[PDB]
Amino acid sequence: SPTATVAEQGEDITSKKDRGVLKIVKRVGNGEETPMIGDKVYVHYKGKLSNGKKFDSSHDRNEPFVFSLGKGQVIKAWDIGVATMKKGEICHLLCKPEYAYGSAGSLPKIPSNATLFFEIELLDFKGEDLFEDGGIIRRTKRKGEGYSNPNEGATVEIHLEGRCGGRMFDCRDVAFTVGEGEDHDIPIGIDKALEKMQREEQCILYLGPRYGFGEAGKPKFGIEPNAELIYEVTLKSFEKAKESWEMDTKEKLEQAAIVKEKGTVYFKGGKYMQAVIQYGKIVSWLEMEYGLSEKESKASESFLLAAFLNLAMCYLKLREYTKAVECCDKALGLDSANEKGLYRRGEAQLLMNEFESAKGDFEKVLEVNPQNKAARLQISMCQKKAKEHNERDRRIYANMFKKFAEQDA
Amino acid sequence: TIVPATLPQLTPTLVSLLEVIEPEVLYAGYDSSVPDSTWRIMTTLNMLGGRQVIAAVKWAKAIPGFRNLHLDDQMTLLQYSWMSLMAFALGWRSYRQSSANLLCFAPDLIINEQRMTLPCMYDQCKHMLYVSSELHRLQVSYEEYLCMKTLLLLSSVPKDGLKSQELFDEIRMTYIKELGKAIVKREGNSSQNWQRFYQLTKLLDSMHEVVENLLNYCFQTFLDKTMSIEFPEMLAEIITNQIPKYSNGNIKKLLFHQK
Amino acid sequence: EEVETFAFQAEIAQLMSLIINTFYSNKEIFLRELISNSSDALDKIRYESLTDPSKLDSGKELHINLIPNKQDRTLTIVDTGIGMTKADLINNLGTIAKSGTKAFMEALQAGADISMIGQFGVGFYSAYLVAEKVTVITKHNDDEQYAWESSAGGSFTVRTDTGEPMGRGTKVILHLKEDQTEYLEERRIKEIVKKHSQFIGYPITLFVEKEKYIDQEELNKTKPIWTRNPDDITNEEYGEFYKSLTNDWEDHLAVKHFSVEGQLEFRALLFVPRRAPFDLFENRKKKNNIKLYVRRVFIMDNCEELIPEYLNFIRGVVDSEDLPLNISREMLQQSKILKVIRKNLVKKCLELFTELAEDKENYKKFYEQFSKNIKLGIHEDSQNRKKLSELLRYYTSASGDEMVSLKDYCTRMKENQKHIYYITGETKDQVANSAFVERLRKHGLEVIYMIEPIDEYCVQQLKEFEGKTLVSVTKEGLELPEDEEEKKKQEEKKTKFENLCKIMKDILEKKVEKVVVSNRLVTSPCCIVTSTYGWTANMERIMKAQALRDNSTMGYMAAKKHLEINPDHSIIETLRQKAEADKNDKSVKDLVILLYETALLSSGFSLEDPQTHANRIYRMIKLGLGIDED
Amino acid sequence: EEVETFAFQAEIAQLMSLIINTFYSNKEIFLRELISNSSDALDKIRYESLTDPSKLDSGKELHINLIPNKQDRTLTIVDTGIGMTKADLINNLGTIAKSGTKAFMEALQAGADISMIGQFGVGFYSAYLVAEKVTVITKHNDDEQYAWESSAGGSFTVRTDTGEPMGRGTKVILHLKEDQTEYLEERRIKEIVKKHSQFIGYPITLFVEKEKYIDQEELNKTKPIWTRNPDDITNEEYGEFYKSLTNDWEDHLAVKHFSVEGQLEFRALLFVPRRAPFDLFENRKKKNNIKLYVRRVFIMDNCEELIPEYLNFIRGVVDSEDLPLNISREMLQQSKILKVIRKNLVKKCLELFTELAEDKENYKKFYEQFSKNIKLGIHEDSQNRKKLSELLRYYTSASGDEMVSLKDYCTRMKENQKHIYYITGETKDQVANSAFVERLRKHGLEVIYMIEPIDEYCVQQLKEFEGKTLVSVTKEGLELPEDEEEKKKQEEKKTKFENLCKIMKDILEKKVEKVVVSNRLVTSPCCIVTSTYGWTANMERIMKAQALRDNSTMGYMAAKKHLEINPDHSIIETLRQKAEADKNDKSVKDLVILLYETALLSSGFSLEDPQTHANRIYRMIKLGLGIDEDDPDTSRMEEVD
Ligand SMILES: Nc1ncnc2c1ncn2[C@@H]1O[C@H](COP(=O)(O)OP(=O)(O)OP(=O)(O)O)[C@@H](O)[C@H]1O
Ligand SMILES: Nc1ncnc2c1ncn2[C@@H]1O[C@H](COP(=O)(O)OP(=O)(O)OP(=O)(O)O)[C@@H](O)[C@H]1O
Ligand SMILES: C[C@@H]1C[C@H]2[C@@H]3CCC4=CC(=O)C=C[C@]4(C)[C@@]3(F)[C@@H](O)C[C@]2(C)[C@@]1(O)C(=O)CO
Ligand SMILES: [Mg+2]
Ligand SMILES: [Mg+2]
Repeated sequence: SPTATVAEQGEDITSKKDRGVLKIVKRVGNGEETPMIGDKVYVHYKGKLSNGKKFDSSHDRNEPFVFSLGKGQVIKAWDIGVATMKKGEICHLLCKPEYAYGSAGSLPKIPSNATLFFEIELLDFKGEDLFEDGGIIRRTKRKGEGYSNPNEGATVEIHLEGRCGGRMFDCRDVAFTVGEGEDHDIPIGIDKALEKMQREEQCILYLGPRYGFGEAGKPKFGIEPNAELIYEVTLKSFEKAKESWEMDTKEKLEQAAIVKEKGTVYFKGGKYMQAVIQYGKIVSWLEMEYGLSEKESKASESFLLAAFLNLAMCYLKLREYTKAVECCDKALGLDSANEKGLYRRGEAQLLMNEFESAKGDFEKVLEVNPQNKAARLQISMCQKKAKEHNERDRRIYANMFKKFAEQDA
Repeated sequence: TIVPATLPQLTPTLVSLLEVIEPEVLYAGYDSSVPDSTWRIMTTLNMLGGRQVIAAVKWAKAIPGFRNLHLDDQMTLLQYSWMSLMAFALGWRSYRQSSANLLCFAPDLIINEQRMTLPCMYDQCKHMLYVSSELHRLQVSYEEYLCMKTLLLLSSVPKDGLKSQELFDEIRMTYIKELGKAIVKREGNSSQNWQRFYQLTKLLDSMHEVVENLLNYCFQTFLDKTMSIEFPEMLAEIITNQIPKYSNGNIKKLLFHQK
Repeated sequence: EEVETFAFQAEIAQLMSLIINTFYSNKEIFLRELISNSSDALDKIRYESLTDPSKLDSGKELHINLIPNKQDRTLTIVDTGIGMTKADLINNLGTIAKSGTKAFMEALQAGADISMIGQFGVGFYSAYLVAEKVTVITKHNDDEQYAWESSAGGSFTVRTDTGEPMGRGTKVILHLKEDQTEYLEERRIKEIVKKHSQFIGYPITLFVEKEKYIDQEELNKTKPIWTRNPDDITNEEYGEFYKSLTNDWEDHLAVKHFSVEGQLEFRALLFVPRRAPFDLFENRKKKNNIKLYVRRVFIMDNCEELIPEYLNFIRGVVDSEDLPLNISREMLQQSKILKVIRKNLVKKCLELFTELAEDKENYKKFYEQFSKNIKLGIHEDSQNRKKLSELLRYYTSASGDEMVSLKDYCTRMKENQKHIYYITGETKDQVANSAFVERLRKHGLEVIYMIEPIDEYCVQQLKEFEGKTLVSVTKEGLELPEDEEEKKKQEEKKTKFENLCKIMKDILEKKVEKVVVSNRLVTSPCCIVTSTYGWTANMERIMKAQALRDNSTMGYMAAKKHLEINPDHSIIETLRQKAEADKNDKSVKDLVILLYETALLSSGFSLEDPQTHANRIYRMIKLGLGIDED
Repeated sequence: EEVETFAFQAEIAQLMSLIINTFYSNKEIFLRELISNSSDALDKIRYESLTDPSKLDSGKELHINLIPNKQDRTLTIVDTGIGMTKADLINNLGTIAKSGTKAFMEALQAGADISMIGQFGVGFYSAYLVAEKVTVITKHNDDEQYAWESSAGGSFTVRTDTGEPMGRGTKVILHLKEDQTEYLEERRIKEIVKKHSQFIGYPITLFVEKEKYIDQEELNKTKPIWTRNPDDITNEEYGEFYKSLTNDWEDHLAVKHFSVEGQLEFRALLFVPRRAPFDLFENRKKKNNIKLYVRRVFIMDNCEELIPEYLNFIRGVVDSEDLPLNISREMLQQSKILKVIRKNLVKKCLELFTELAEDKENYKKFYEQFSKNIKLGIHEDSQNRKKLSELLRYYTSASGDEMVSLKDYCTRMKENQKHIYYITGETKDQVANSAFVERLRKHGLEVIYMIEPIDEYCVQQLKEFEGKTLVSVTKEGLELPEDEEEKKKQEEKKTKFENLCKIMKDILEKKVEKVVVSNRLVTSPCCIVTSTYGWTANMERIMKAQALRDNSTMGYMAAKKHLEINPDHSIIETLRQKAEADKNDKSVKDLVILLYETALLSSGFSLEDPQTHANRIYRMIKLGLGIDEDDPDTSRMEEVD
């Protein structure tokens, strides 16, 4: 059995000389010859146990095995593996028991030392992942602590190269807080990228069209690739954000007042993303049980309702009536007569071409405030738009049955 | 005139659906050059715990019947039984990986008897190994095991009940029925199936003690500050919110079987 | 003619063989019989002690001990009953078909309450079903201890007992057959005792060895509470009894404790579960659930003859006295008796449900689990439809989410109604919003929404309720209490629309029996309606979905279809005008098809093309979307 | 010590009572026993006459006569068998457990072929189930005639018979109970006799007075044939027998005649009818139409233990001469015997079906009537599933119009075709033209068309044929052996329309689990498929329609709908571009819904509320025809807080 023969054969790939990995690789194909590091790399493979036994597993279905982390994660044999893997390489790397199923093993089914090698056809391994929402390309040099990351509310110390997309901007080591994504012109998506970064993590961060200032066209950067703001960022230190379950009842009310003012400013400044962020913190705190008396609970409701309504407007400008609708619904669940929410939701509906719901909301605005002519105007507009749509249909569909009868020659 | 047709029975799939839903085991461990100090062991376990606990949430969401519960209740059940489920998962993995009453947590994490160095384990070995020893003694299979695991998800309620109670009760009977079937088709017995069912139920009922005692220890580890232990925010939030529910008696235990 | 007279004789050797080899179907019963005789022995002494307490001077505890002995491969059964004198060991154990018990009973005063297990004189001998040798040790108060022994070879012996004193009572020792050792196991014993003898009045203790010491385990802990006057039993007691009886954990939902004192005498407890029963553990599929006991001894548990299947969710016990039984005591003689019992069981089940229903919340809990069975009882068991139907509950248009009784529908009827209107369909919502009920809603008439597949089977039998006729609103010929002026208008409409009726029939020739002008629709231009005699769309879809089929089933049950036209509809007026202007306008042809086809779906029929429907729509979409022909 | 030894005794009075009152439940069997005694009497003389022919000098006809007498409430049974001498008369009728028959056989040499019915010694007394008194007159060749007479009073008498000579044999007269005259009626007799005798080796004549004269009818004209060597029986003979037994004007379709030797002796005949019974699965009476006889005497019927229900259409008889019976001879004593019988009967039925299948014409006739039973067997019988599957026949997309074998399928399959594909649905037309098979047909792959609702059960359990698994073409993940170039082209298509997948999903968030780009379609703009697990279309509607079911299970088992889009349809391409231009375009929203509703109908799902689909259509008609007649403070909104 050739797969058993190779159990003790191969070139030396080591960490440990008496264990390690046997390079029994049959060939290198079609792809870059450089060993590569990267995420979401899918490979196909078939194989056998080091003792020559056919393995009863997913390789017989050509499983598209994925390498989830840049330097590997779930198969010690293949992660030790990635370090020497090339695109197009057809690997046969037999890794001794320390790389098999671990100290526990996968027993009851598989003993810890029942190792394998497979004929693995490799996909390009260069490059780590981007982002769940897209907008950023992340590449790493050094892992951080692994037990600690910034969370919004914490100031962080970030080393910045000064570089950005082959160009320079006011990129400097910064004792960054989240509001700075807009206040200090620091690419805005950094606000969330930092929460995944671990202390002392070294990562190259590309901030794309909506993650960076591409769409904004900020002249402050003045970088032709304003939409590709890529440079090294190192998270060197940070403080700990106090969590909403760590913060006290009064502490959360106090911060809601502080944050509310920041949010108001951001809103007015056109910094709707930051306004949303500040209002986001306000709402998540306020939604929690505080143990307040009935009159004290109104400080919470006041901050909460205001945040919903401010968010609704931020979203009316940032998003096409999506979260804005939800915010209004929340504002109205809290206060069914708040004409601001009734009105703003009604606009969100009209602006999505939902004429019936828009009219209903504006009618409600006027029950609360019969003099709020804004709703009266919106109702008239809803009616007019509905008329326009009805006319378009007549232009297309009128007398189609005849058209069809004649086409049918 | 008309005779209603009889009904052939469709392949029951709840057990195989659960087999599909169950997640793969996660890795945990630490740099072996570091001794297994009280705080290192706890840290390794805490990080694994938070990751396994979140996997348990999507796992629960994926379960037929469960998924139709009001979301608040779905999350309530996960908190109240998070310990039950984790302990059960551990106990089974242990005894199947080895007949020894060890704790098998991850591909790289085993706590053998000589490694039960945490004060918490020394005091709770009688509870954490209650479960692995008993499942071993009864030679519990994977499938009847899964049926029981699901019932543990459904083993506790608020003292004030759930909103979708008239579903919850259905879901429990549904999985009770599946457990019965899981036993009958494998044992080949009659009166002994009745008894095996009760013998297994008794684990799940006695596990209420297993959990309160283990629970109080996890509360103590998180609450005090005597050990250099990192904890994930997830578990820390759960415990912060769970401690007063426990101490106020707001969590009700369910009794699965008598007779 | 001198005539010789002879007595009858018997051959003992063969008689013994029949006793052992051709009366019994099983071996469980060897224990059952030994225990029964033992309990009678105890009861006899208990009785004697009533007038002479000194009878118990030799010992007062009346109990039965089962003592298996694996090492010796034996089983010993011990009691403290009367015991036997030397004379009785010889007469009663040495005589086939002698019955000491019977003689005892015969010798009793008329007022005696000794509900003795009666007997034939054969049963002891069943011991040899499992034993190679049987030894009986006994002490009677009036005699010495003696040891009786036999291998049933046509003799037996009597020895003076020189061993340990008993005080009083009988000890039976079986020396078991080499290959039947399961009777030495705890599990087998417990199953047998529980199954046949759990209601014997004297405590039974099983003595076994474990780490060593002997574990004394009582088995018959439950009392046969049905023997008590019903008024003295609390709900907790019924509940506990029930749980032990059925190995449940839930309590009963309802119970009826009933007795009969006529030609036959018996008592029974019938329980209604709080949850529909299910096969938690393997059993005979659809075994019925009423057990029959005679004199507190289990006799039979799956007698189909006792109760209709629709009432098989009732759990319960019937305990009779003095029924003629088969020699094996496994079966009842004269099955005409079962017929009588069934009559009474059903009669009382109905009273229970009638009463249960007074509690609206509980009725709901009931009905949610058990409505299917009620409905089967309508379909079947025709003599009871008149009462069962009152237990039905339905959603109606005026009920919102409440279900109401048919009597509620009735009380709310208008003076012009002669009929109860109902509609059937797949879901609530599809029925409630249907075109078929638009004019009924207009005039404020109540409609019943029938939903379950079962409802279609059932509706066929329920022709009349309290004198009102039940009618469907999906059949042609629906009668509404309309005025003369509208009727005249309808005729005028027929006159102008008949041209379409004919044209549409020429179109679409094979799809309908006819096309008519209708007075039932408001907003729909049309619908598909069923014939007066025939089957509805719902019936067809049900029949076409069943596992059990024939060709004749639908060759016979297929529905006829008729197309109804809303005269008052704007599409319809357009067609009248267009079609009259040109009978061959091909666009009319296509419009006729879409109205029909759409009507088919909206009326509950499967669309068989089905692709053609989709294709017509795709063409319309291309236009709507601005996609040209090429 | 001194040990006394005693014999066992019996109390005759009680013994007599028990035999009469507790051993039997069916009074009618008294006739069965009187006849059995009689046939033994005849057979015994026949045996003796084999070596000594003078034994029959006293009379040569061996027969049984039944002579009811209305007028005197009596029944007489007459035979010409050995008869009894005075000594035998007293010893055998006066001893409760004596069996002369048993002794007789014991007195014979090994090799005698004769098999008697009796052996217990008590059957005679069953006469008293219906008789008040009985009289027995008998003549033995070696003695005079004697008349035995008694009530079951503990004693009996013997008289010299001073009446007419009977030549030879025994005459039994019952004086019937005043209330038991139903057994005196010609109809009832004949029915009992038919039921319990049927295959008695000697003829029975029933003598009935009519306007008078006596009508002498021979009962049991039909002889058992299973006792004969099968090689010796013509097909017509089997058919004649069959028709007689079943009152079937039609002949049998197939028959299997076999025997089993060793431990339990068997002979059996199994017949396959040419028509399925109309109530085959509906009758509420027991389904196994197999009768069990012992020594040619009927014992039992309607026993579930003998045959699995799926084979409840086989008509037949099982006969043995060695099984233990209870005292009434109404059942076997050891139920484990039935287990063995069943194993063998089933094995042979399957052999018969296999043989039948070789005749293509006959198999078709069979299958047309009984394919339901085969399919049920697949569902219920886990052991013979592996053979039963060979008997299935289905229409396929490449069979034209005849049904073919699963083997036929797999012998036409293509080198890269690793899987067997099938579709299920209401009718052949619907499946044949379904969107789901458009690519498969285009590539030349064969699809099995399953139609019956029961087909849905077989597809669960069959799983694979000769290692080739089954694939439903209505589920997600359908795999075709596509080329690399084809895959690359699809990869590019799949990075397009992503926005549509998302937009449509938002529109349909509450309707579908997913919206994806697909490849099973080549003509049609879209379709609905079900995910890997759960009920599929058809399976779900079937379950909903079951008359009796637990509806709560439908909250667990239900389809998970995925919407597949055909990227190379013009509707789809237009929407792609249009939707990208405006995410809220009202017309996009409206058209997406119609495609969805349409796809459900064409995909085999019911539609949730038809009075919407219809309304969408009605307004389109009105536009199409031009029928438009009925279808023609503010600053607070800006405030920031
Ligand atoms: N344990 C005992 N103690 C005292 N007397 C006994 C005992 N067992 C049997 N006998 C006596 O022996 C007699 C023999 O009756 P046997 O018990 O054989 O009938 P049976 O088993 O009651 O009959 P059946 O099976 O019809 O119920 C009884 O009538 C009784 O007087
Ligand atoms: N018509 C008859 N002619 C000759 N002998 C008879 C006749 N009827 C009865 N006998 C004799 O009486 C004996 C007793 O018969 P009986 O029917 O009681 O016993 P059995 O047939 O063994 O009972 P079972 O049918 O239960 O086995 C027979 O063995 C036989 O010798
Ligand atoms: C006594 C408690 C109970 C423990 C846990 C019991 C259940 C469990 C099962 C597993 O498969 C993995 C981790 C956990 C979830 C656990 F092992 C660890 O997290 C550490 C733990 C909380 C504890 O040991 C601590 O005191 C640490 O705070
Ligand atoms: Mg007795
Ligand atoms: Mg006889």
